Amino acid sequence: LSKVFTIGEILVEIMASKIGQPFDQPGIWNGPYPSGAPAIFIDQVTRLGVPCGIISCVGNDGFGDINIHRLAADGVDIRGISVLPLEATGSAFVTYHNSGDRDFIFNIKNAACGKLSAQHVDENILKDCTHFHIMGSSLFSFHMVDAVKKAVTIVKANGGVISFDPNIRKEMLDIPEMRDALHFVLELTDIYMPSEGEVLLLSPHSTPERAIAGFLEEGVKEVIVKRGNQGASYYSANEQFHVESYPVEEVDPTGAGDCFGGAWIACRQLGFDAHRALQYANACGALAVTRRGPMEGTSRLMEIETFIQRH
Amino acid sequence: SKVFTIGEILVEIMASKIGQPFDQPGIWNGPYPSGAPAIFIDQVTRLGVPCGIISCVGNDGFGDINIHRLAADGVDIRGISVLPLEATGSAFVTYHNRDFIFNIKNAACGKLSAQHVDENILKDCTHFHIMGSSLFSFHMVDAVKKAVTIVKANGGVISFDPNIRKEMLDIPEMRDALHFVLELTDIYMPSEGEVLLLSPHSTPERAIAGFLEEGVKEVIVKRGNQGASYYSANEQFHVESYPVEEVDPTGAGDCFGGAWIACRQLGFDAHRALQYANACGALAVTRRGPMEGTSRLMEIETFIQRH
Repeated sequence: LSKVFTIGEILVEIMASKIGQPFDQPGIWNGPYPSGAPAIFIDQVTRLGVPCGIISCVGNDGFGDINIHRLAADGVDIRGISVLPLEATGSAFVTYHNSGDRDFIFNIKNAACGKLSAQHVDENILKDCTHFHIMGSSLFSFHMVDAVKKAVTIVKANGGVISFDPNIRKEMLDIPEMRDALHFVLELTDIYMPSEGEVLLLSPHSTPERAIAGFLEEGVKEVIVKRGNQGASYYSANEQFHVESYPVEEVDPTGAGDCFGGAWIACRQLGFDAHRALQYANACGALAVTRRGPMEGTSRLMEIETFIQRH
Repeated sequence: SKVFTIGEILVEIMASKIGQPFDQPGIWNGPYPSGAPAIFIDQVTRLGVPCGIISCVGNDGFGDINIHRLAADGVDIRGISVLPLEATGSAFVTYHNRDFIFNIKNAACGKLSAQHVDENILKDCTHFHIMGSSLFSFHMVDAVKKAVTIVKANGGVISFDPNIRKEMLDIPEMRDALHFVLELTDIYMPSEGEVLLLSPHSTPERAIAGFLEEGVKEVIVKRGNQGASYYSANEQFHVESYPVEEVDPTGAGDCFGGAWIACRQLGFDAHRALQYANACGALAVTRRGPMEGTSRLMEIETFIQRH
């Protein structure tokens, strides 16, 4: 009955079929593919066998259906996904440069996703929610923050746990309203999971150490740092440790952080200790980047176990 | 003597296979320049008539493919505003035997307003064409109203193609906007199925007659595979349809209109203009792609001769 819930953008991704393919010339594209950091995160949670749900908004179109179908089939409680007739399901077109850099044409802010208001958050859907996960990338409007704030109040009310992944767009930091929202969340966060490049973003300090130790002082219980292709680290007032990255043929990093986080949250729900959870989250993130597609790199528990072993 | 239009500019993404669904991973072709006003204006420039368009796109590749196509074809694109915070509109389509996923209303093209209509850009506009499909929001209506009145007050001619989605007729504000345009229309170009839409009359003969009496000077009726007709107080005549393998009619009606307007600008009498329009429309349907079916004068005349 205990459930892990997340909230945020759900969209489909349409990928360029060839590297170097431009946006301003006819070509071949592949998709749609289920996507959206919160959706990818929750999909990893369900594939690990942990009952979960997601609060989102999609339009009444096939793009919205493919996401709902995928999540539902994978075991996710999809009741929290409202369908908006007068809106188009968010999307994202992506191309690849020879350098490895990606280019996107996003439609999220002015699509169904950016419609999610505090009213789409039903207290009845979060009754059995003991753990709520927030994606920084979701906070791009006041309506979004309200929904998130409402949900967090409801979950902490029933004694739930709050985790927060600051995977935002740096630009958002130059907006006072959104700047506060992020800090507001950080203050109510028990589990903080920034990537190496985001540790200082929400910190008054200038060094990762001070930043991490600062977070713990503020009230954060755990800080998990994803160091891209350099491993990751676990930080708690009582302990501290790190694991190394696995050497893999990177193909698509789009959802490596979401998968890493899904594995961490789910593994911890399954009783794993911080050390086991960390190596698994790391292995999960590593396995994810090896497959093309935002949500096509998720893994089952023993696939992660085996990945680790064979290495 | 310049022709202008206004409205949605977007890119179309096409399913690679017939029967291909929107909810399964597949292969798609695109983007392809699209949007009724853009298709219409492209056909105009390709026939050698100076023209321009007023629209809004995003600061992205989808916005660029449209601007570049029109510019390279000779269209005056100074009227196309680029909106940094908006995504250029798009449309995914799949066939059967038809179905779409549209992002227009809440996209860049849906932000077009009176503010984006520069009276100065229309200073030398002698003919302004309105696509009914463009009237989907108060702001779009305000843009159209400002543009039409400027041109009308400057002695220009107004053409109007009611290529609307029947839905809009159930919305009073949009219903009233369509009448606004009709009220100031000189050349009305409804397809056979749109003839009675803006008329209080129940029969087409009576409707057409009503439009001429209300102020319209010319009514051109697009009858798809049944040819087309021309109606004015001075005369009435019809042409038969050209039998052709129809592949995609998404822009056939736009090309027809573009041909009629451009040809009249070139000095064609009503009969010759109707013949080229009819032929231009026939040629457009034979190809897949919104704007991939526009033709140049040589093609239209070569097609005609062969028949």
